[PDB]
Amino acid sequence: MRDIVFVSPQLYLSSQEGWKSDSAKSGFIPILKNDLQRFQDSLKHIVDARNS
Amino acid sequence: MSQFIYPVQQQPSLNHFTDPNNTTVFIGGLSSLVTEDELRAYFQPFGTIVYVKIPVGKCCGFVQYVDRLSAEAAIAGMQGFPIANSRVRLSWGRSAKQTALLQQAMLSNSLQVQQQQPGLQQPNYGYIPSSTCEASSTMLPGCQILNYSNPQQVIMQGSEAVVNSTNAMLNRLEQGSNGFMFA
Amino acid sequence: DVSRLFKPRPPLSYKRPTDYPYAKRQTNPNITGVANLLST
Amino acid sequence: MDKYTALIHDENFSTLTLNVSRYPKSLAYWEKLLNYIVKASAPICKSTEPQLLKLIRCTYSSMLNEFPYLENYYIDFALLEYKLGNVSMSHKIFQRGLQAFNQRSLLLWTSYLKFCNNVISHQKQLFKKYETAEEYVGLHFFSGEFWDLYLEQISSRCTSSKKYWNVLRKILEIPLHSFSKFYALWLQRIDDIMDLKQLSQLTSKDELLKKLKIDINYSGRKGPYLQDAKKKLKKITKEMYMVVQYQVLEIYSIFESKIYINYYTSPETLVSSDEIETWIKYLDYTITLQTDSLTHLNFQRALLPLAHYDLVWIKYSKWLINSKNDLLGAKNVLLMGLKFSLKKTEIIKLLYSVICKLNEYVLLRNLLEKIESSYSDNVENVDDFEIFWDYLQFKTFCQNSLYSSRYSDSQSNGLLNKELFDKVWKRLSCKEKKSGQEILLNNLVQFYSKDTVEFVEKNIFQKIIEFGWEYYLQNGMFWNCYCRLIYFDTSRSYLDKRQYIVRKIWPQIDKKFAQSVLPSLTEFCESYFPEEMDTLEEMFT
RNA sequence: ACCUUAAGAUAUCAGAGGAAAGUCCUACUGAUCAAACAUGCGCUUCCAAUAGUAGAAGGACGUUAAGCAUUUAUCAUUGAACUGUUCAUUGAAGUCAUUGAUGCAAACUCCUUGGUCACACACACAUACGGCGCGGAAGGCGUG
Repeated sequence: MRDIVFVSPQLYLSSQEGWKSDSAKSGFIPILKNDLQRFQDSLKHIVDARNS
Repeated sequence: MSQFIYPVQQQPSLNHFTDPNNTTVFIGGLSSLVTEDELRAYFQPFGTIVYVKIPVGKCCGFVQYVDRLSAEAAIAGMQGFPIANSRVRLSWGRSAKQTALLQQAMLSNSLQVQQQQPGLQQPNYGYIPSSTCEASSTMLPGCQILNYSNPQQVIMQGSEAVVNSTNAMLNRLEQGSNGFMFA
Repeated sequence: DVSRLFKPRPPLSYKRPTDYPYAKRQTNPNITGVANLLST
Repeated sequence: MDKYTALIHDENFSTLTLNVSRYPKSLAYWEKLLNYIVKASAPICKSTEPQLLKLIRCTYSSMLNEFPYLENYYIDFALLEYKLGNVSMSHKIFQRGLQAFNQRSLLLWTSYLKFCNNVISHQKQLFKKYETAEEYVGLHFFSGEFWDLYLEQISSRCTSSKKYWNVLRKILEIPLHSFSKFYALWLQRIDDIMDLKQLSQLTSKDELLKKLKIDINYSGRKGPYLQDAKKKLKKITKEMYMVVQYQVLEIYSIFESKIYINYYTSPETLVSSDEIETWIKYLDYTITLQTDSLTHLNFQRALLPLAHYDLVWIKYSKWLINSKNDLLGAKNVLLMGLKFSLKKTEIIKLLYSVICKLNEYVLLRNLLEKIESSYSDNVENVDDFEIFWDYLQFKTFCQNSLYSSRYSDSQSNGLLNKELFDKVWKRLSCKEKKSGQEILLNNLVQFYSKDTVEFVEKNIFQKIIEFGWEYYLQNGMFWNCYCRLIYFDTSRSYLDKRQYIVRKIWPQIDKKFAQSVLPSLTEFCESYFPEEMDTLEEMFT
């Protein structure tokens, strides 16, 4: 699509590979591709807690 | 004149069988070789228990659960189950104070009037009926937020309760085999 | 009771058309000329 | 600047979408975002921006994938797609919504058929849809609306007027909430009959002649005879009404009057204890009635308010196991409840046992691998003990079945294989942070053979003794476990094991731990070593 | 608050009269036509067992029925194997149906409709058949 990409917080936090895709699957949340870096920064403290 | 009318009915006069709030279970046919501890061991896993009594020489006891669901499950599951070689017939009953009041009232044959058992004052959100506890929490729906202390106070259930249950189970399996308790 | 009486019929069933499409409808084209008749 | 780009460059869109992506399971942010995206399209028509329409469709689809039990949003999405002009995708949305409920959802079926009447316009297909719907959702307690729709459709389309009788006859026996309306329809429609021959619409001629003593071909004076037939039919209907009224009034008085909530709200909601108790009692009553369609309907209807509680999932699986004998059905129910329930511990345990029962061990191995991978292969350090304990038990079972025994007498190495011993010792290394130290020790004790006890002692108890961890050393249950491990050995003679205990084990403990180790040690001494009790109390002065 | 109007005519030809050429008219006169109403034709067709449990005409948007026989279920891009074939990916549309559709055929059940009239239970007929009881329905033709 244009200016919209699908991200999945559960698969991202589970340290898997397919946390982002352009196909509309189950458990995927729309997000702005311009703002994906801030999406990653939002989960930073929780993922660091999981890592530690 | 309309042909549809709301139904109306007569009340069944509030005895111990027709009371929906009744929780006590009257166990009859005991063999007198069973004590309060062993009877509590028999009737514990169906729910939490307020009190257990066995009148001396009356070959019958009472178990006062907290949940109506627990009492119904106990009656449905423990029926004809022989305690101390004697088969047991379960039915609904009353408390001890109510029993004494009824006995004095039928000796005086005056009124024979009963009072309904107190309710839980709905709505209650923490509790899940027919649940067991022995000894942080995000208050999410899946868990059991509140529960009853085992005798009585109210304690907030934690995640360590499953560990404590298994720990006590193994403790009483080791010691009960040696013979410090028949429970 | 405003429009409880004007209840319409159920929707009409569908039948595959047996005529020519509105785009294909035409009279006879390639009408041959009249000059050939005059000679013979 | 177009509407779609103006929306996508709006700042509020980023904040709403970030709240949604940060908190996927709240549904407040979901619903706020959906309301915003819908409202920012002031006209909804066929000419609005295709990109904006695609965005709205994808937002609705994502929310319906996140929360599968929202009937009202299924209906709203289907209606919006209907408004956009195309009905094929509306049919697809409704069918997907029905499948999400396993075809048992009264509101979805009612709205779907109400929409279907206007659109299908084919008698056979529409009536087949009605027959399919009634098989799944016809026995609902509140199913009056569906039967009203069915009866009005039959009365509007059919002209032979036999299907009307054949359907109202079935409706007469279902204990609905509004059985009175259908009984009044039956009474009026029997009261408007005008000749003997139309009584054949009711039942068969032989049945009328034999049971009710009514002769349809009775020729003569037919007025009083038809009145007699009407009186007999009304008496039969009165008896039917007696039965149905008893059933309906009992159900309403006992169970249905106490239930206040019948809709799925959100994963963040709490349901009341009284409602849980009445739901459980109502499910038990329905199971006792022994109707499979009604029981499935009532379980699926109970799943709506308390889906996230898992007690109803457990009860449904137990019923399917011990009352219908359908282990695959139980496996499917538990596998589906794994998605919904928030506890998942009891469901995972029961699912493990069930899958072991069905002799499907490849799926068991895959589930064990998945639950280990969900914790980044560090399941030995999970805060919740129950998941680790169930996983360890079943992984040990699989390891025993897969790897041949490395000890004598076919004594299968349960927890003494390097794959599982590593995890067990890694958890024991935390020593205050976890919760199952004593359970792990006590379940590691039970081996009861010469070489196996030698290995267990040397690897676990001797190593902890040399490391001198104060927590385990001062915990008397550890010493009880060690003494019990040695004393139950079937290799040592009684004198050898008594000598070993009294002269090796007890001197190894420090005297400053007496006030904490004395209870359990004395408990073991009283049970097994009454003679050595004097030595114990003398040494522990 | 918006709206106030197409105009003409009412059987037809021929003959006599009245207000050079029309023009109009005649409780004038012939012939044709049309309408209504009476009224007839040896006019033509049709009008259901009870001496029995039937039948005729028309339906079913009725069942058997998933009947018996055939036939249908996308397009583009990219990667991979392959001698056209198979698997996955992006985009585009997309009536529901496949227990459907189409072809064939049969049984069954049921609805509406009618003079269920009167006298008869009868040996007829080559000019082939008394059309020689009362009604009703529908037309054809004739007269007033």
